[PDB]
Order: sequence, then C-alpha cells, then structure tokens
Amino acid sequence: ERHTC
Amino acid sequence: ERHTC
Amino acid sequence: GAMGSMERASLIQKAKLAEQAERYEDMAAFMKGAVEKGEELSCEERNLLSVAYKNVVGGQRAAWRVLSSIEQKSNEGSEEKGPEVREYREKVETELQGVCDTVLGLLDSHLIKEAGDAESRVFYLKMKGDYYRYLAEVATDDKKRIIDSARSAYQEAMDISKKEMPPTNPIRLGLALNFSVFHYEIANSPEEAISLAKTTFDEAMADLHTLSEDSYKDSTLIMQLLRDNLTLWT
Amino acid sequence: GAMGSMERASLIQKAKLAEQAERYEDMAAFMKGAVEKGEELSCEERNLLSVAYKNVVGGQRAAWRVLSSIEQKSNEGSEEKGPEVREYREKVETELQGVCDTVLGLLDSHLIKEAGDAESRVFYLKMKGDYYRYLAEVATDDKKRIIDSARSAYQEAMDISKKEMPPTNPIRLGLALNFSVFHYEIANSPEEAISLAKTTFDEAMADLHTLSEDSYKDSTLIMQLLRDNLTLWT
Ligand SMILES: C=CC(C)(C)OC[C@H]1O[C@H](O[C@@H]2C3=C([C@H](C)COC(C)=O)C[C@H](O)[C@]3(C)/C=C3/[C@@H](COC)CC[C@H]3[C@@H](C)[C@H]2O)[C@H](O)[C@@H](OC(C)=O)[C@@H]1O
Ligand SMILES: C=CC(C)(C)OC[C@H]1O[C@H](O[C@@H]2C3=C([C@H](C)COC(C)=O)C[C@H](O)[C@]3(C)/C=C3/[C@@H](COC)CC[C@H]3[C@@H](C)[C@H]2O)[C@H](O)[C@@H](OC(C)=O)[C@@H]1O
Ligand SMILES: [Mg+2]
Ligand SMILES: [Mg+2]
Ligand SMILES: [Mg+2]
Ligand SMILES: [Mg+2]
Repeated sequence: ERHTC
Repeated sequence: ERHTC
Repeated sequence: GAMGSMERASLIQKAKLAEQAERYEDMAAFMKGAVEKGEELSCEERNLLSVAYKNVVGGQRAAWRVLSSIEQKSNEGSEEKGPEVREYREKVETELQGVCDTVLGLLDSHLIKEAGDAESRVFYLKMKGDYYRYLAEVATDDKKRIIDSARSAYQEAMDISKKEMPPTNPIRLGLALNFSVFHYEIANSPEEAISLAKTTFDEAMADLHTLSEDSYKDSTLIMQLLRDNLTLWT
Repeated sequence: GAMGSMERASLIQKAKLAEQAERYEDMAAFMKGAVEKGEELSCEERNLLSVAYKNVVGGQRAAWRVLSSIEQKSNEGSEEKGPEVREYREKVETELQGVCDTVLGLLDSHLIKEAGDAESRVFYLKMKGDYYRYLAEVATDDKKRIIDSARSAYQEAMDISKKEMPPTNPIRLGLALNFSVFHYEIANSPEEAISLAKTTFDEAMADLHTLSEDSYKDSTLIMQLLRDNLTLWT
C-alpha cells in the first residue's frame, strides 16, 4: 500500500 | 438507515 | 444488442468477473445480454442479475438524494445560484429512470411470464416492485400510478410466497423487508410497515428449528435487517 | 463537444456538485468541457480536474489489477476456462488507456503550453507523468517509450519545482511522492525512490518553521505519505 497522490 | 435488500 | 454476439456462458462468466472487480455497470450489461438470449435464469444467475442492477441504481439514487438535498436548500434566505442544480439533479434522475425502465423491460420481456416455480416468480415480482418503488422515489401527475404498480407487484409476490414458500425462505423474507419499507416511506402507511416486519420476523423465528445449521446465512441476515428496521421505527 | 453549449461557470458549478455526489465520471466530463473553453484554469479548478480523473482512472486501475491477477492465476495446473478473462481484462484496459489518452490530450491542448506560473506548470507536468505512468502499468513493444515519457514529464516538473517553489509546497511534495513511486515500481530503481522520498521529506521538515499554523494541512498529509512509503520500503 505505497501512496501516490 | 432503514434496510432494504 | 451489443451482447448479442457473445455466448450465454461467456456472459455469465464475465458477469462474475465484473462482480469480483466491483464493475457493476459491466455486470449489469452482461446479465442483460444473458437475459436476452431467451433462456430462463438459474438461481445463481438471478442473483447476479439483481445484485448488478441493485448496485447501479443504488449509486444513482444516492447521488440523486445528494443533489435533491442541495436543491431543497436552494429553495429555503438562500442565494439564487441559477438552474444548474435543478439541471444536474434532472440529469441524474433521467439516467436513473432509464435503468429502472430497462430492468422493468427485462422482467416484462419475458422473465416473469416464463417463471413458474415460486422461487423465481417471487424473485422477479419483488424486483418489479423494487424498481417501480425507485421510480416512485423521484416521481412528482404520475406518483400515484407508479406507487400502485409497485404495490401490485409486491402484493402478488407476497401472495405466492405465503402459499408456496416456508416462512424462513430468504426471498420471502427479503420481499417482506422491502414491502414493509414501501409501506413506511412511499405509501404513508407506517403501521402496516411495522405490522408486516413484526409478523414476518416472528413467523420465521418459529420456523428456525426446522433448518440445518449454516444453510441459512442469508435468512439470518435478513431477520436481523427486519429487527433493525423495527427498532428504528418503534 | 457535448459540453460545448454549456457556460464555463455552469460547468465548474456542476463539477463541484458531481464532487459532492461522488459522481466522478460526470465531474471529469464537466471539467473536460471547462478546459475546452480555452481559458486557463484557476488553482481551485486545477484541483477539480485532477481529482475527477484521478478517481475515474483509479477505479479502472483497481479493476484492471483484479482481472490481471485472475488472468495470471489462469496461466499457472489451472483449468482452461477460455478467452473470457483475457477479453474482459483487455476491455477494461482499453477503456483505461482511453481515459489516459483523453487527459494527456487536454494537457497537450493546451494546458501545459499556456501555463507560465510554476504552480500551474508543475501541476500539469505532474499530471502528464501520472497518466503516462498509468499507461506504463498496463504496457507490455511499447513499455520503454511510455516509461521514458513519464520520466521526462516528471523530471521537468521536478526541475521547475526545485527552482521556483519552497520545499514545503504541496504540489512539489506530491510530485516527489509520485516520482519516487515511479522509480520504485515502474523504472526498477528502488534506491532512487528511497533517496528521493527521504531528501524530499527532510528538506520540507527543515522548512516547516516558516509556515503559518493550519495553512498547510495538505503538505503535512503528503509528508506523512512520504514517511509511510519509506517505512514500507526500508
Ligand atoms: C452476486 C452474487 C453473489 C455475491 C455471488 O451472491 C450473493 C448472495 O446470493 C444469495 O443470497 C441472496 C442475496 C442476499 C443475501 C441476503 C446475502 O446474504 C449474505 C450472508 O451475505 C443479498 C443479495 O443482494 C441477494 C442476491 C439478494 C436477495 C434479494 C433479491 O430480491 C430480488 C431477496 C433476498 C436475497 C436472497 C435472494 C438471498 O438468497 C446467497 O444465498 C448468498 O450466500 C450466503 C452466504 O448467504 C450470497 O451472498
Ligand atoms: C476536489 C477538490 C477539493 C475536494 C475541493 O479539494 C481537494 C484538495 O485540494 C487541495 O489539496 C490538493 C490535493 C490533495 C491534498 C493532499 C488533500 O489534502 C487534505 C488535507 O485533504 C489531494 C487532491 O487530490 C489534490 C487536489 C491533489 C494534489 C496533487 C495534484 O497533482 C497533479 C499534488 C499534490 C496535491 C495538491 C494539489 C493539494 O494542494 C486543498 O489544499 C485541499 O485542502 C486542504 C484541507 O488541504 C483540498 O482537500
Ligand atoms: Mg450459443
Ligand atoms: Mg418456466
Ligand atoms: Mg460564455
Ligand atoms: Mg498563461
């Protein structure tokens, strides 16, 4: 669950 | 929040 | 139809894939295609059909309620903002009515007419009442005739289900749940809604002793849904 | 275009309504229409544009990953099920590529070319890298050129953002977050990804003392997103 925005 | 199905 | 060139089995396969992917618009299009092949649906296939359109129209209804609330606030001291809110509420409403019409047309051509077993006939008549009920939620010269269509469909399903199904049957219980909410918030009959939810719950409770363990997860869920509505209304 | 007859202000108004209703496909169509009026977007309008398509493509990507996982399991002892899984994965993939192409076309016609201020130019170049990155996720003769397009867009945004924005600027931080994930899972460069997330976090941390209280909720969120990725990767 790495984050991108 | 009455329920229907 | 766009699905006319696809095999029936492939359509069913792809509806199940769309379910796993929560792609409910696709799921509905695949099952519509499956219905239009002209063969009766199995039990598992009926459930795919109803879940697909329940989620499509459900999202449309939630968005319609958001916009309608904004529209109502704009008609209280409120600053004129123009026609955009009404326009976009109408846009969503027309799409919603279109889906409901498509589902009612599938039932009319020709699912209900070819359903002889109670489990299918009640299932489809419940669906008919549900989607007429959804049309009633947004109706304002026509509401009365749409409401009576919903009641008539529910009532016939009720009659069949009482004669031909046990009181614990999940379809019978789910029909009673939705027909009770129909009485409560559409037909302005809260006492009929409460009475219907209580006798339905009580008569299924008395029948539980006949049932195998873990073969009625859906019925037990719906009984809790009946109990929840009663607690909310009393 | 279908939105060509609607006023620019009405399109913006209706995109905000679609946001409140979580009707992101509509929101994207309204903002596409707004872009096509030919005027630059304000800051608030840029955010409406990016949120709309981020949610549309996001849902398409999640469904593509579901189907691709099923497809891969079907190519391990696995029983042949036919072409349906590949077909439906391709169907979703082609739709996804279509949205990405539409967003890249808006940026190319003519958002990037008319953006002079750093806050807009970096914002649009980040978007360009994002949607080329999404094309790279599903690419298998073409992946290399799509990957380089994404990197080139990210890199130019990086250059501008370092020269023209403070280290705490939310757009600069969000660009660095996504370019780091680009390095990690697209360009096979985990060390570059880690280094980029750490220097970005550390240099914003040193700049917090210049900032007003409660004027940087978005920057603080993104700093936690950088910290989360680092903890996951180290
Ligand atoms: C889309 C289909 C999938 C997800 C594969 O199955 C949906 C479900 O299909 C069946 O459940 C039906 C069913 C529902 C059950 C109450 C769900 O039960 C549990 C424990 O999750 C919800 C669904 O919407 C569905 C298909 C709808 C109806 C409803 C239809 O009116 C036209 C009447 C009541 C209810 C009946 C048909 C239920 O039997 C099964 O008995 C359920 O299995 C279990 C554990 O009870 C399964 O979850
Ligand atoms: C759809 C627009 C709405 C919901 C109205 O606003 C979205 C948000 O728009 C702004 O936040 C932007 C913004 C995000 C913020 C990190 C959200 O912050 C909080 C506290 O919720 C998420 C959004 O996706 C958005 C627009 C995207 C970008 C991203 C765009 O790349 C092309 C780069 C980083 C980030 C920047 C642009 C953020 O400034 C605002 O500063 C946010 O307000 C707060 C409390 O920080 C607001 O929640
Ligand atoms: Mg055939
Ligand atoms: Mg028959
Ligand atoms: Mg004008
Ligand atoms: Mg300019």
